[PDB]
Amino acid sequence: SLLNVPAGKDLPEDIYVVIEIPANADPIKYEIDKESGALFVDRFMSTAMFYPCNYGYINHTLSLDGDPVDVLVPTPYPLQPGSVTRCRPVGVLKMTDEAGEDAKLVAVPHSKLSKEYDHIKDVNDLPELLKAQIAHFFEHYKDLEKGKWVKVEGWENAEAAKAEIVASFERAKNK
Amino acid sequence: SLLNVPAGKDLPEDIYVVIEIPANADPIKYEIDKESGALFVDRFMSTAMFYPCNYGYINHTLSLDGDPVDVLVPTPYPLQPGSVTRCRPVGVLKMTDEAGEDAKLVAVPHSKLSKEYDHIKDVNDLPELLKAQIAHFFEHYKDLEKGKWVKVEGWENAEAAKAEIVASFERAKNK
Amino acid sequence: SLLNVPAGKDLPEDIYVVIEIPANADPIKYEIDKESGALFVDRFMSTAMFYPCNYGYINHTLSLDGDPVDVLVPTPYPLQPGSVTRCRPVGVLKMTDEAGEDAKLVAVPHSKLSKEYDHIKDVNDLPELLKAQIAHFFEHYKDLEKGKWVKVEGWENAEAAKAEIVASFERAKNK
Amino acid sequence: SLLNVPAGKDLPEDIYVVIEIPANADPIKYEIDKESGALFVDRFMSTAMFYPCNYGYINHTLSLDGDPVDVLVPTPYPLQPGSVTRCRPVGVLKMTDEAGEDAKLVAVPHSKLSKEYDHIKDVNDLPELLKAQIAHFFEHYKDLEKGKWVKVEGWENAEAAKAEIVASFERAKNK
Amino acid sequence: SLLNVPAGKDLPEDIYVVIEIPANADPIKYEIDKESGALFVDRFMSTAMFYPCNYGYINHTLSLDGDPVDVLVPTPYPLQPGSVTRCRPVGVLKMTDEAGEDAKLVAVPHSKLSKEYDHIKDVNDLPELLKAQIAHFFEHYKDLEKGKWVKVEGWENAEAAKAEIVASFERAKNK
Amino acid sequence: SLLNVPAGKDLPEDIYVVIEIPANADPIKYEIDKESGALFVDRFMSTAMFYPCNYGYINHTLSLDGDPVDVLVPTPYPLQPGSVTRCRPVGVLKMTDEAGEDAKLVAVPHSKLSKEYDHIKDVNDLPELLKAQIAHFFEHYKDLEKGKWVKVEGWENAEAAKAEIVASFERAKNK
Ligand SMILES: [Mg+2]
Ligand SMILES: [Mg+2]
Ligand SMILES: [Mg+2]
Ligand SMILES: [Mg+2]
Ligand SMILES: [Mg+2]
Ligand SMILES: [Mg+2]
Ligand SMILES: [Mg+2]
Ligand SMILES: [Mg+2]
Ligand SMILES: [Mg+2]
Ligand SMILES: [Mg+2]
Ligand SMILES: [Mg+2]
Ligand SMILES: [Mg+2]
Ligand SMILES: [Mg+2]
Repeated sequence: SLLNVPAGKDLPEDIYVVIEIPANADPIKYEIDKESGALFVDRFMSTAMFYPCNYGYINHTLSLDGDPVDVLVPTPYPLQPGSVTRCRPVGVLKMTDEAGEDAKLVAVPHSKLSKEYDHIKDVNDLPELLKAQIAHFFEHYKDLEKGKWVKVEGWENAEAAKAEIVASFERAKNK
Repeated sequence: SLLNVPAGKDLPEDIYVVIEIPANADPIKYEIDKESGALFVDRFMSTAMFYPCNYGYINHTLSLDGDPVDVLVPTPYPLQPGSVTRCRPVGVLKMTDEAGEDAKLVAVPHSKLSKEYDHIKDVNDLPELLKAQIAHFFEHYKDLEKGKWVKVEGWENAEAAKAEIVASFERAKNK
Repeated sequence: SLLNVPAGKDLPEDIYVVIEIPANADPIKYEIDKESGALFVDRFMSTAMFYPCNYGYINHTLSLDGDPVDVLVPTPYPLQPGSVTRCRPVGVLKMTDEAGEDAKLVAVPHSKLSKEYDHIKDVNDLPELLKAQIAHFFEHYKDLEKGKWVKVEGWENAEAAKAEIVASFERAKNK
Repeated sequence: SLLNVPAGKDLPEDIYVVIEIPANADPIKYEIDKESGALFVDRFMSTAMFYPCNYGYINHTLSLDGDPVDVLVPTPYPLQPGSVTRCRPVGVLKMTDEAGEDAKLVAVPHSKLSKEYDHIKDVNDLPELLKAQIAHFFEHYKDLEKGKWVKVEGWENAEAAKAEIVASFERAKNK
Repeated sequence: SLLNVPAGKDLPEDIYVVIEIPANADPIKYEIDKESGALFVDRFMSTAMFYPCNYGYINHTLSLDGDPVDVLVPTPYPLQPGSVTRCRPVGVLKMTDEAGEDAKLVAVPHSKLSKEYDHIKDVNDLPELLKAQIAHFFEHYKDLEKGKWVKVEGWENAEAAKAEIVASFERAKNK
Repeated sequence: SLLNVPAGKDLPEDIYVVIEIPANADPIKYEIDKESGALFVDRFMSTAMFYPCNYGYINHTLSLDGDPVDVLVPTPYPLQPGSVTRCRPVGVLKMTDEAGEDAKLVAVPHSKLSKEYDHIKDVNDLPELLKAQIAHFFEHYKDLEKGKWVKVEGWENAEAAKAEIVASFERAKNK
């Protein structure tokens, strides 16, 4: 099932990301249930906004906010919910919210899946417009939700992203 | 697995519905197989009709017609086949066909998912139009099938829908 | 799980196909992982081409290329990745590629799902345009992938398709 | 503009149909305004039904119901509203409603646009299932509309369809 | 042409809105060009936001900001760019930006198109959620543009929306 | 009408492209009719291929094949048939077919519509995958159409594209 997908073939450089929410989709926040491994609806978003990239997580990790590391994955076409994509991390958006530090990594499709992203090696290589749209989405998508708040802190590089992956894999194995 | 989802967190007021067919989708009737948990195509509908709401069932229940309780769930955007939604029952369409009594519950998204449906408490709070569209769909969607027949008896209120969930949950323990 | 779907209710005339790629979809090649049962992204296709029918495999078979038998299934509307369809084989497109025989079966929805395909009994009953489109898709969709190539050899009849199903079932059963 | 499209290159065998409503679309009835030539919304349908084929009309015709001849056009993929498709008539569904005799012709794409339909020469050549779904749609799509009623009378052949085209072209030119 | 559509059949209670951007669509801002009547791309939006309702204007009007009156129209399914819908005004969101006063009217489909919106007579009958989503969209959709700024002032009632339509219709006569 | 859209605000650097076929759409080839200005269906393509970018033409130009200059325009989301986009030429794919030279320009959205394409100044700035996909599409999409064929000759730079625009404008102006 989805509960037994590996964190990656070779962490933290070569990872698997379990997709929860397709890029450019309707505003429904899905999450994979840790118990059943099924796709649950978490929320129908109240702002008229959509996740800008496919969104999911790395299995067998535990971040500082209490859940698996969250990852955004840009692709040429949107992926299915519940699919597993091989990726390489290039960057991270740091932000805090009610859950604690809730970082969003960015990882692009591995060169075996496509050579389209081979030229993206670090956070400075992502399009400026994509980075701005991602930050603006996390700054505002919860603006109409009652008990919730976000502060976006800013972008860090691929080395920062990989260290969060190592740390969160270490934390799950112990914890 | 989808076979391991709970009936609900606090039945019968707070339930989980496993979605089989999205609202406003192509006329493919899917059903979750009890053996595998996999989504099986049951039928390509011959009428040019679509389910007016998302359609699914409550896991770990056994209605009078031999299957899990069937539920319609209105949402602001259509859900994925195989996803699980937390809901509150608000009424039931009673109908008979060749499985016997084949009532269709209506449940709305739980207030944790959306504020949109908080003001819907009972069957008289559903829009008249949506009730008429649901009854008309179930009256006509198997018109070009066989020896199927449907007789719609009418709407009952939330207290009756809750009785059907408890009876069918307690029923399935036993069998 | 998808892993425990049967090959068929009555091989070789009545089989189950596990769908990986919907008809007329974006050009993403999904595969079901044999260990986890999850949907993995295999490749983002570089050609501007789409599978002309839903594409999947018969579980618990082992074909001459080392993988379950591959099957195309025409339907009136596209199926979800991960779904299972009951089908009847009508024909096979023999082709070789870069490690070996890699035939593609064609199978139509079973008469219990729809009467639409009842008149298609054999490969001569498939529309000619459809067969030309399938063979053109397989001839060209890996054209931009450097180490890959495809030789299409031609269409054979349902008797040939059914022989392959039984032989491939026995190969998996006995290994 | 759309107001100056010809009825056809060679009536009644070779016609143009102006598409108003795409096949397999949401339940919105559009109509081309005779004054402005713009696409107007005529109705949001209240049943959960969808037109089974692309729907439109032949320009410069005037049927017995007071409007241009209505035509259904099956295609491999849905057409855009406001597009013009070259067709050959193969059949007609006769029905009466509040407007009078309101026949719905069926015409398939001309062989210059595709050879897919070249084998459809008359009403008996259309799939049985398509004809049944078309009749059932016109029998029921107005069931929830207040001041409206339909009686479906039945199918007639291509010669009947072409005579309605000749008659309605004659009636417009005079009237 | 779309340039020849009337402002309305009985202004200001009964109007026509020409639709430019569908509800819940990709973030392409279209506008009808006054010269040609053609649909022109005005902008690819940089935010990951979508218009929460269909968006368009009333033809043959001239508001204080130099353009036709702008109108949001909620519908049960999204409309086509360039289509024309008969509506009734129910309120107005007052806001200023760099065109000056750039109010956005809300109008619902006329009762001849749908019974769904009959019970909405004035601005307090719109769902609170939908009003909040509209205000939040207009507050944030140009966040990543330039020297644009928006200040939302608040909702006024149907009597004020009707005054703005008459003033702008009578205005455009003159100029 | 579409017929009176200008070639450009400042040829050849700043042009308007009238879109006929959206990116990533079903395989229907639309063309704008030069007499009526309507969208006509030209062909249902028999290959399982899609245009890899939006496709259209510059109005009031006359290229060496007797038709307005053809243009592909990459956008972040697909455009509506019949829409007009302001663009800047970056390159041209020279090709011959069965009556003559039939070059295809590539032009990107103008910086007033989006900053995304500002860094694409010339043909060497287009992603290599994209150029390979375009050339592969034009090499193969008429493969099943008996009297048609295509020889791709290669990519030339923006200076070559702009020469063709001006020459083709002068040809239409002077004929
Ligand atoms: Mg969207
Ligand atoms: Mg997460
Ligand atoms: Mg987190
Ligand atoms: Mg059921
Ligand atoms: Mg039941
Ligand atoms: Mg496609
Ligand atoms: Mg194989
Ligand atoms: Mg539909
Ligand atoms: Mg008509
Ligand atoms: Mg009529
Ligand atoms: Mg405006
Ligand atoms: Mg304005
Ligand atoms: Mg040309």
